[PDB]
Amino acid sequence: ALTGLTVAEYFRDIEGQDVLLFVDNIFRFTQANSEVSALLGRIPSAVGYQPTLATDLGGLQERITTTTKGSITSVQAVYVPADDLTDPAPATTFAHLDATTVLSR
Amino acid sequence: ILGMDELSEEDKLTVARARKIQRFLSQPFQVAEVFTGTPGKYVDLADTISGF
Amino acid sequence: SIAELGIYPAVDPLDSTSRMLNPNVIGAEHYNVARGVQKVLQDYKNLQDIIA
Amino acid sequence: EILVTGIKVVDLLAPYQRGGKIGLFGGAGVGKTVLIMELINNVAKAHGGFSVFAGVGERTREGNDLYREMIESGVIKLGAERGNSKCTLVYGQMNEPPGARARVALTGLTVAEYFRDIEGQDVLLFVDNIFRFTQANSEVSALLGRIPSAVGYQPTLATDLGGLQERITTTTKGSITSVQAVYVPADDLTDPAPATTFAHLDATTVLSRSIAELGIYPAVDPLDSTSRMLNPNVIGAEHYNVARGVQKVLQDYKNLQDIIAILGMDELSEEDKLTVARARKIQRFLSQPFQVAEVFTGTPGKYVDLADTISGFQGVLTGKYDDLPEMAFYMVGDIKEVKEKADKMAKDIASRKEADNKKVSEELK
Amino acid sequence: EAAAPAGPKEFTEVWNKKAPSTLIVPEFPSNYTAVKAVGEGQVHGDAFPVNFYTPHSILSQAQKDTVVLPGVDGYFGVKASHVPTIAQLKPGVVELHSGAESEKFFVSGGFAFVHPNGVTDICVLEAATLDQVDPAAVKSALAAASAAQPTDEFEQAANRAAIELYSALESAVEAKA
Amino acid sequence: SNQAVKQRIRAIKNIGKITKAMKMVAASKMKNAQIAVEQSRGLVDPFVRLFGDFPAVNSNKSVVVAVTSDKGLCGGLNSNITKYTRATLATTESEGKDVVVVSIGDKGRSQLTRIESQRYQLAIADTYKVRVTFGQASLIVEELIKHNPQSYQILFNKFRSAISFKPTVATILSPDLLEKQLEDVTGNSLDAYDIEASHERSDVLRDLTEFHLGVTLYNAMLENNCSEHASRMSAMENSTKSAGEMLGKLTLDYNRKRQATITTELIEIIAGASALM
Amino acid sequence: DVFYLHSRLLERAAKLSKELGGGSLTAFPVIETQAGDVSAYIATNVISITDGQIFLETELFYKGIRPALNVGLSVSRVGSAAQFPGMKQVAGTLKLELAQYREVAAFAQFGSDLDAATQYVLERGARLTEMLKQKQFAPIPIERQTVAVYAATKGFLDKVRVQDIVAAEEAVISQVNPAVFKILKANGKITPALDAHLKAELRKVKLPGA
Amino acid sequence: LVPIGRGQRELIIGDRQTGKTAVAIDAIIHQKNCNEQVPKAQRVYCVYVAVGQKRSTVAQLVKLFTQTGAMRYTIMVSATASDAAPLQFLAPYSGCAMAEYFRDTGKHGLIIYDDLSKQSVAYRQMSLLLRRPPGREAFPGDVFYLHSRLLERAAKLSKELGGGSLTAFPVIETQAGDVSAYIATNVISITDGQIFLETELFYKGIRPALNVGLSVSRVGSAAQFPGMKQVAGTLKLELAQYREVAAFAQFGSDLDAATQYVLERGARLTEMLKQKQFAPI
Amino acid sequence: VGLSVSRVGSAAQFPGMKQVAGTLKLELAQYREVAAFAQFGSDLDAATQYVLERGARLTEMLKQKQFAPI
Ligand SMILES: Nc1ncnc2c1ncn2[C@@H]1O[C@H](COP(=O)(O)OP(=O)(O)OP(=O)(O)O)[C@@H](O)[C@H]1O
Ligand SMILES: Nc1ncnc2c1ncn2[C@@H]1O[C@H](COP(=O)(O)OP(=O)(O)O)[C@@H](O)[C@H]1O
Ligand SMILES: [Mg+2]
Ligand SMILES: [Mg+2]
Repeated sequence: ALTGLTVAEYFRDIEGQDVLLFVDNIFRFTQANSEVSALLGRIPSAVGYQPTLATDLGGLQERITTTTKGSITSVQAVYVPADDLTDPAPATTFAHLDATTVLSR
Repeated sequence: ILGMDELSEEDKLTVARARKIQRFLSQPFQVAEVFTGTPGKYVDLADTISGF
Repeated sequence: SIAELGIYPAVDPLDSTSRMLNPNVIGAEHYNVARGVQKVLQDYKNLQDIIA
Repeated sequence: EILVTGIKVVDLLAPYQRGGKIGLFGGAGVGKTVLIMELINNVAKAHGGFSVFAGVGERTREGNDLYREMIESGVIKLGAERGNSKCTLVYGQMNEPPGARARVALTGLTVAEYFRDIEGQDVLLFVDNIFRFTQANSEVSALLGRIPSAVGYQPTLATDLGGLQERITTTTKGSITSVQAVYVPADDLTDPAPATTFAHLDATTVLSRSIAELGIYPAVDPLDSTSRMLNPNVIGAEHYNVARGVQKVLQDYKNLQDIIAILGMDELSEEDKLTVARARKIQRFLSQPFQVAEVFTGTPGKYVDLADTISGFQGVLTGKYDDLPEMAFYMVGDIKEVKEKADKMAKDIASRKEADNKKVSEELK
Repeated sequence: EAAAPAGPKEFTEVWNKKAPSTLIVPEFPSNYTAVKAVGEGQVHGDAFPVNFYTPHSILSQAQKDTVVLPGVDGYFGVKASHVPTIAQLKPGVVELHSGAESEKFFVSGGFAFVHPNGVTDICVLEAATLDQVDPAAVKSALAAASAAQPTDEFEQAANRAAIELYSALESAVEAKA
Repeated sequence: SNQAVKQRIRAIKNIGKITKAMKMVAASKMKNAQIAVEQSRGLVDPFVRLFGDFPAVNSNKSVVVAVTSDKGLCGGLNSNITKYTRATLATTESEGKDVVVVSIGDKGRSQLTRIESQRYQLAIADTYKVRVTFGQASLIVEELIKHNPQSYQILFNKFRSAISFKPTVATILSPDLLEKQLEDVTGNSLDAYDIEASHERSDVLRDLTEFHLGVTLYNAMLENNCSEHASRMSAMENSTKSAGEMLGKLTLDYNRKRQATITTELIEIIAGASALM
Repeated sequence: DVFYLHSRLLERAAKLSKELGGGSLTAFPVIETQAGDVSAYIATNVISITDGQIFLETELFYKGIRPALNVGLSVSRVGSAAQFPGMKQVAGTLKLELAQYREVAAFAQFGSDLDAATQYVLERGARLTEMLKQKQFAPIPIERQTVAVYAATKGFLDKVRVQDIVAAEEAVISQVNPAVFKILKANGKITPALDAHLKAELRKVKLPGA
Repeated sequence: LVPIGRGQRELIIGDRQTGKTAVAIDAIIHQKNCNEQVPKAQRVYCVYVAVGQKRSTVAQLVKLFTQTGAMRYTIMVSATASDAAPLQFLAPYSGCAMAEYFRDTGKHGLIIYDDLSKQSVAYRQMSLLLRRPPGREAFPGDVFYLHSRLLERAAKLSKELGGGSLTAFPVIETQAGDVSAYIATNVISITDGQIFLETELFYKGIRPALNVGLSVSRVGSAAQFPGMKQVAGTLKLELAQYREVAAFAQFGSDLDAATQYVLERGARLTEMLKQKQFAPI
Repeated sequence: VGLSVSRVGSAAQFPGMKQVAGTLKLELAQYREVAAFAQFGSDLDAATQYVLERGARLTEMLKQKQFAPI
């Protein structure tokens, strides 16, 4: 997802564009970063995520912004684990989110 | 539970107004026209507010 | 819950499972009685929500 | 022997022992500092002995409030009349590092133990948040290289607290009446720091959050507060049967609340409606205004004597006051005053307005 | 002879003195009917309002020009400004004419009031049209009712009611057009 | 303690579908009983314009009938007319008269005894089990004429719409025990009519007020039965909300316990691993 | 020591004594809550540290009542008996008429039966709730805030139903004489001279609900 | 309902202040009343082990046992809350060793371990400070073996070994009626019967607050009074019929008027099993 | 049937089965809210009944005996 940021940051900072970035399943970004903390021997936080969950997300989500050159807008898909909005992976994600688009059956 | 023509004419005025709002939120897409036939519609912002 | 009612042996008649409960092992007149008894006991548990 | 506190729910249901250990169990904002300042107001002036207030890990603003309000009460005298003071304060408040908060309860007892052992008299020890003793040792224990116990506490929680609480006793040479506030974390009474404290106390006054959200103050859970003084050979059979009868209708009302939420009161038997009518009445009657809460509630506080508590709740159990509405029982002193308040409620529903003019609002006078 | 000035309007004012003030007055069946008896009008010349009722149906409530009612003295007919009448009806045929077209209900008995404002209020229990009666089993039970008369004085009346009902039912299937 | 909270979500979810089934069971029973309560409304109209409407008469003997339900998820319908019973049973007594209190419906004997147990003498129940018919309402009326009062009081809930059920007192005077005695002012109000009966006018009015008793009783327990289904519908709507509000608080409480036991089992695993490493 | 993290921080917000200069520091910690659960760990830690709370309900925020102040749960006991003397006169009735409004709305929100006495409470309660909701980035002086609640706990607003009460407030605070805000500011409280002067100015304001 | 034979370990489990000590104290006080009437061979000598309690609570119990006269037969082994964690871990075993004197020499013992749940917390303290690696709720692995070692010493011996017996009463405190806890589930597996005491039954008036549907005696009626083996079997069944008919009339839906008879009689029977404290019958 | 999904979906359905199972899953979906009201048979709505009886016609259709695939 940082390789996706870097391609979208070139269009923002060099091309000067209004870029869309689709992070398909931002939860799987959280889930993968939670595995690499567990493999690096770090003590898991509350429910079982990495201790650096808010800075693993916030490191990615803060590069998606508007600068004076252009903009990156991110439409990122959100999975809610166990249909629990108070789970720390959506709750940390929803602090960054500026809109929700709920698609319904 | 009760019936369609049971409730008031103003509550039926919303039902007629909501159902043609609930329909009007639909839109054909330009990327979907290669398998749906209906051409795509880019709808501008002022035309969305004034249309609603 | 079977023991608290006084049925002894307190065997859960639905949760007890055997591999001898195939019709080609114990015959059809033992298999259909066992599957018939379990159907009436399962239906009663779906009605015991509304009886109580 | 009983310690009369002037509080209705305390003196009825979980009465305090005069040389015993008393714990007020609370969950962050339910009212165990207002209750412990009310016991300082009611008990500690008619006690006639020395008091020690050990403030362990609580607010420094509250340490300044108690200190200033004891100077204007004459409990603390400054200057050359210092020897006529009745209270000594030991403060280890919540800005202190965790070593100071882990030991300031011990230097509050040492002042209380000197008056018990050497001076040989009756002390009142008020320890605000003895949980903060346990929590400060739990901040330290991680760095002493210990394997942590259950929820995350020290392995030595029960013996650290046990070694402190066993010093706070009444001996054969003197007495310590100890009231301790016990914080419960995240409103969890099964948390091991509240759960270990329960065995160390003669009277536990458990303050609930749901009782406080119904506006009932003191927010005492009547079916979770317990004394060892609730014994018919200690308080008498008239007191004991009222307390057990009050608890019986409050318990049977709690058994009904699942149906009253779903089906409503229309589906109850009228035998059970008399339960819900009575148990809503005594639930309001257990609340009372405090003389330390008048400065923010406006209502003046009521000391209710024990004889007025017992007779008042006995009337509601026998049925002598089923006439009165359930809001007449709310925030009143004794059963004389629910009749004083029910008369006012009836009178108001008649006289509400007709204040147009010929009052002091003339534009020239 | 006028000891109790009752009524719906009087009951409201006195019930505010004995009941709680929370409760509003109970309703009354006078608050649900708009048609009265002594209230002047409601004839309109030729066709007069006929309220032919049962417990289980409202069989007519529009206006007719004549009603042949089967009274206990005999069949009488009602025109628009008829005399006020409380008529107990035999088992017989109520004929509702509107003009050239007429509908013929056979009723079991039950009163018919003509009110002073020209409103006819037929009030019977079972009002079968003769189209849904069969003429076979009427005498199959009438022959049985012509045979079984014991000394039961309660069945003295119930068999008498059995005979006179089928006998009028015999005679009123014969003359149909 | 994570299965006790999970089995309560078992309870409240089954209740919230029982009470939504009973909401629409009562909703379909409200509609097919509205087609019977509108047909029956006609026949009460001639007897209230022939005999009038006189609730407050000074009867010597009265029979008051509070017709209630049989099943009791009605929502305070059987209590509002038990409350409206004594509101009219204290009102119309100005002289110390006999009153026989009757209840139609099994939920009436359990609530009228709470107010008048010394005047409660009859209990009709099992009425609405198959249906309500006029022959059934006739037999209930003939048991009410065994006692002969001077007046009858019928207390029932008038089914106006699915929302409002304004209760009614419907009064029937005994044929000349008070009935002609209240019309005869400067003549008579009944003497306008030409009586076409077999026997006397005092004899046809004996026939005519029993028929007026059986009609307004048949309407009463048909107005009340359709008012019962429409208050059970509003009661079983208020309990599916209460079983959805409770289910929502339990699911928030379950998710908090679900998150807490995953943290607790993980801290137990890391502590056991750090004790070995 | 996550309690000591916050407790040693918020303890520095003090009012100093006069030999230390008399200076002060007032703190506003913000705690985000998950699904309204106030009994979480960090939330209950800061409740044990701070002097009061301002609970902001999600359900009142969705109804448009903004600021969504949960009145039954929001406390300030150190700041009460330190507030505006004019506001302390009029808000005792405001807290009470809202205390009855929550208590009466606890009994019957759906139309079982409506008393005339309780529909005075739902008429006055919805009056004061629309009174207290204000819009963002425009804070009101305390003298314009006392008058607006004086115009609501008393009469002067019962004509407007519930809808134009937001427009009745600038109908009140702009049409009264702006000297009446100067005397209320400089005295601090509502003197009986200013009391019936302000009754007089509130009878000659023209209200949008007519 | 839950009768206890000689040589049977029986758990008294419940929440705090539900009457678990009062059941245990009344067993000790009643043995004094029975020891004055029986021959010398069948007299029960009680041992009360008080683990982790207050010292004031223990001094109230030896005051009660001296006043009742029960102290003539009672040993009071006291490991209070200020004692070292190895003194509270070891006090059940030291009291059982004093109680096994009577079992081994043909006499009858009665050991009461008041809060075995406080012994396990003191054993967790030593295990975690000896750096043994923790398990469930930080308890050591061998905490089942901690209590099964102790409770299996309550035996009824052969007539070759004297015929003596030792009857154990472990006391376990639960947290919110949570018998699914780690130490509580260990001891329910060890002991024969179980006397479950409830909080909502306690405040309803039913005290001794015995949950009759959850309380077992695995010895059963083989070791109960024959004058109640024929009487209480009616009482066990009529209370079993009392329970479900009280769950439905909690709602107030309908009445059968033949299930109302079993709701009337069991309400006498529930009221029959109530008892005052410190007066064993 | 409410919880068993297939993200591939009906693009790998047998055609012919796709014609008739597309309305099978709909008639069973409407049946699932109408199910557990089937203990009210004496109390009926007659359009709720048609989805109730057809919903039981279809769950009885999908039963099979093992080791005999079709
Ligand atoms: N059978 C009883 N009848 C009346 N009161 C009782 C009875 N049993 C206990 N009590 C009272 O209830 C209180 C709690 O009893 P007890 O001390 O025996 O509980 P416990 O289970 O030992 O609690 P803990 O050990 O947790 O303090 C005691 O004060 C006692 O006076
Ligand atoms: N007896 C009481 N009467 C009125 N209000 C009370 C009472 N007890 C508590 N409160 C309210 O609840 C708050 C709890 O404060 P405090 O007693 O300091 O809580 P804690 O238990 O956390 O120390 C008080 O500020 C007060 O607003
Ligand atoms: Mg405090
Ligand atoms: Mg104990």
